[PDB]
Amino acid sequence: MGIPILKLGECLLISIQSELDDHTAVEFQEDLLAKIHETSARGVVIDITSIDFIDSFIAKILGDVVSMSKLMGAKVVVTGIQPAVAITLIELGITFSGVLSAMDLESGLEKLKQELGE
Amino acid sequence: MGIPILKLGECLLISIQSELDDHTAVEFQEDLLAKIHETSARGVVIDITSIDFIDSFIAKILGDVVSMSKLMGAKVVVTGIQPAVAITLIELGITFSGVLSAMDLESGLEKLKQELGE
Amino acid sequence: MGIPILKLGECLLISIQSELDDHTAVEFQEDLLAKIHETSARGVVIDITSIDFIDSFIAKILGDVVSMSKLMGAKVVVTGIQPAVAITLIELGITFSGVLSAMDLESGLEKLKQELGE
Amino acid sequence: MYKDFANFIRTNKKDLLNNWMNEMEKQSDPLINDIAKEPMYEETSIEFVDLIVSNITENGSKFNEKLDDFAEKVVHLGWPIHFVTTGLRVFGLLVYTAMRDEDLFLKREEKPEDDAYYRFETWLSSMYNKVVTAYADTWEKTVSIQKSALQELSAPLLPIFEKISVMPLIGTIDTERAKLIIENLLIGVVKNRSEVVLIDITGVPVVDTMVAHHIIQASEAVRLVGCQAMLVGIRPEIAQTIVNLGIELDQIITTNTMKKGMERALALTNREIV
Repeated sequence: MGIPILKLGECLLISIQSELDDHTAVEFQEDLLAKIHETSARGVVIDITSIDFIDSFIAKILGDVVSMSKLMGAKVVVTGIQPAVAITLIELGITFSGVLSAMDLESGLEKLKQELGE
Repeated sequence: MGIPILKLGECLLISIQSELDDHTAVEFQEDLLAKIHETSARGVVIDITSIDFIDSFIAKILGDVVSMSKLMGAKVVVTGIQPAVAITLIELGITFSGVLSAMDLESGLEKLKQELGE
Repeated sequence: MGIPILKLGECLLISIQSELDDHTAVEFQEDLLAKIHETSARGVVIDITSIDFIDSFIAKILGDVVSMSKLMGAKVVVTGIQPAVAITLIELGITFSGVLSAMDLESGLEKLKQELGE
Repeated sequence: MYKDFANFIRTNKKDLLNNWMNEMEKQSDPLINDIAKEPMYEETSIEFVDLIVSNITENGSKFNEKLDDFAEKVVHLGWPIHFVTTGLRVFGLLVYTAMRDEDLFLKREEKPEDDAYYRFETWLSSMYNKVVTAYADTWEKTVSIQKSALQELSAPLLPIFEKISVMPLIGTIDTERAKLIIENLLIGVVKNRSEVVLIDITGVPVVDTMVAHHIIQASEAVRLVGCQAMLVGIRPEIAQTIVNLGIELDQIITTNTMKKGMERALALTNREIV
């Protein structure tokens, strides 16, 4: 309902619009894992534009997703994690969070395309 | 006695045939360090094939020897640490220990030759 | 236990560190022959640098080993035979000892490489 | 003594036939009726109970072999230790009833005593002990051979390509299977020289914490020998467990499936792609 999994090219695209804490987090986890296991796409792309407030649980779950689908293919968190949520992610979810693309989904798609082409 | 330093091709080859803990550790580390300082060799190659038993002592001694050799030049454990001692090395002496050469001494010579040719 | 036979490029390397009578000579010849038989190497390299005193018996053993290996593969006494041991080896064990470098291991290794590559 | 015991078994056989018709009702009536007819089961029972004491008071090898055959026949027929125990219980019941009715013991006396009265039960227990001794031999042998087969089948490293050693594991890996996997993988990579070892995790239903830890340690040990370990085809539940272990997860290079794992391994061996 809130997890619009899109497949385009040799990639995978996701947009996040729920910002709920537990239920949406776990359902997104399970849906993303099931989709990436079902269809084999080397690069998966995640959007965090809509979100402006994240607690510890979502940050940990997002880092968990990064590790999750990094165990089967490269990825980019294309959308620039907003300043408040970026700070919260740093202070709690201490990691590099994979490859990033800073708010330009065209830039993230281009980066993933050039990484897969080579 | 039991520390056969060999010099060839601006490199250094060393071999272990003692299989004991104390004097092997101390004499080996001091002799290898003394030679690698005395003769300037970019890459030193070590032997573990004969060894079939390793405790924490020899494991940490080998780790320190690799660290010091890296502090003076390229280092490689050319022969694969045997499984019975590979498990012991990985449980306690958790280190990458330079580069490896899959139990083939000639393979390690080729690797160091190509790494020093650049 | 004190004879680290090494393999590299389908060649063979020897290292002698201590002199002894009636044990080291016989064990050394037997081990070298067994090794060169089980693993086929068309060039074997022997070391004498460490030793500084040879009587008639060791000199004859080394001459017999040189002819022995020449019966199935080219060999070299690569290491500088020191003046005292050189004089004794001439004086009692009269043999040209095959192709020899007797400067350092690198020179003889290069000579064997250039003589076997052709 | 076994002679007069057989002379009384000549009627204890009819007593046991009454016992069989009494016991067949309580347990698996349709199954027992369908698998074997009543007269054949009765004659098998009388053969089993009549020639046991036909030897001279010591033992019999031919009837020992016949008892082993009876044990395996009743194992295959669907009579486990519980059914034979119920049979022994009803044997005792009907022997007691016959003792109350027939009252013809072994030793000739106007009023016999407890000696033969309990020697009957001792001989019954001896026969049951022999039966249960013959019961478990085939089961233990087949358990052993199945254990050996599962021990050998868990770690097939035989699939081998040029400079590649693909290792598929598909069963549910427990402690013993994890130790077997690590041992066989290390010994095989020692014996057969390789550069890339593909561990096919696709197939395992559940991996707990320690099995995942030992798999990661297997990958690290293979790296330490000098061969890249490509953990290929991991499934999201196993990823759940592996990351929840909390260990570092950057040294392992994973892959969606062997289809592209093979070509990436060939990419590592730059000129081996052709």
